[PDB]
Amino acid sequence: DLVNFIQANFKDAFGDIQGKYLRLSCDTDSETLYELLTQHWHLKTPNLVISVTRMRKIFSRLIYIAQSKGAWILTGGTHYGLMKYIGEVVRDNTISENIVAIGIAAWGMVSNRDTFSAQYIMLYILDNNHTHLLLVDNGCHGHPTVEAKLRNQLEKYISERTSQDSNYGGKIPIVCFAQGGGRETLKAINTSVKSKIPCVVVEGSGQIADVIASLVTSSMVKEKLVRFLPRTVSRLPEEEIESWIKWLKEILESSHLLTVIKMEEAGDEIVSNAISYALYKAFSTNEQDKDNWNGQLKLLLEWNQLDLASDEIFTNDRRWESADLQEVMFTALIKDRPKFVRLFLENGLNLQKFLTNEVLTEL
Amino acid sequence: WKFQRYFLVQEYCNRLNIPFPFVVFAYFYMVVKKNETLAWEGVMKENYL
Repeated sequence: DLVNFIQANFKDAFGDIQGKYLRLSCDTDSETLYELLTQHWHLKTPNLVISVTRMRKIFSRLIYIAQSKGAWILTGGTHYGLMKYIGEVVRDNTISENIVAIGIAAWGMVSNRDTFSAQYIMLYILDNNHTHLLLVDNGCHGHPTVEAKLRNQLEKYISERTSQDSNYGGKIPIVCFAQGGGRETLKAINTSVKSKIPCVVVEGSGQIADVIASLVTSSMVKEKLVRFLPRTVSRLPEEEIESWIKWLKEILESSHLLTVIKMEEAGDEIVSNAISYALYKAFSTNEQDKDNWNGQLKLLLEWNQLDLASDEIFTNDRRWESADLQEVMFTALIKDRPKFVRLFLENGLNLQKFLTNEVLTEL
Repeated sequence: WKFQRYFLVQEYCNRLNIPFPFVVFAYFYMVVKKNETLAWEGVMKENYL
């Protein structure tokens, strides 16, 4: 059944480890694979978290936010690094509605590959926590980091794929977060910022994340990362240094798609607040649904942030409609947003008129 | 008092349930014959910390 479809898609070397491990062809349509997976592999999501690889606290808060929203969490899945910690945290949370983890790890890296349900116990090995594991190989054991191209193509298609739920102009957020100072991560960041994908990075402790956070010409880049990445600078040849300068210049070109979170702030729930602010900035940059105040209000309200939301739209003062949030306030009551309907009342609406007999009966 | 309460429970948990006259017969017959929770606890401990 599914095995035949998987074999035909490549046009095998595929097996289920037990969540689902699949080998994909580089010259394949990411759209078709995503559609097939959504139809059969798993359900649909409104939000998809993109991972590009005190800090543990921030990652745990992000994991909790993703679980509450039900968003997909894309990650490399490498055993060595924060991927193992994220997998352990996801397993612990699932032990206690459903969290799904996706690993993008090319088959070439794995040193123990076998062709029903093959069992592996334990180079470049990976964590088994992730439910779905997609491995993109070029056809040889050359250890190339080519899966990033397929990852970016899939992310771009998913962003293109409109989603009715969660508003955001019928689109998906594709939040991007990186904390590791890798050249491949920098290339992925450049490609993403080239697109509409928004990336948010916390100062934390990163080889390049700290440099970019402090940043927010050749001489300026030379001064930057001088102490942050001494080993990287020493190892990188002149061509590599010029490539670094070019990539960082391209990345810094766009500030709307770049979000910086300071590690000094001790505020609670800042992990979600920063993401909300970045998503709002991207939505404002979109300018398509920005004309409709209600549309941006829906996306703003669905998230925790309310303080900046009040200034953004609730401040208004240009011309507030008498009906105002005819349905937005109704959704807020249904959504049960605390300390937010208070602003609707402060601006004010006819409580008797707002609560129509049909609306009251429906509630 | 609460502490003392436990004891009686334990005692009546050791003997289970048996009427006294059938209790004697049951005693004679007996003489003749004679993981995930830990993970949840760890998560709760992390929350407590």
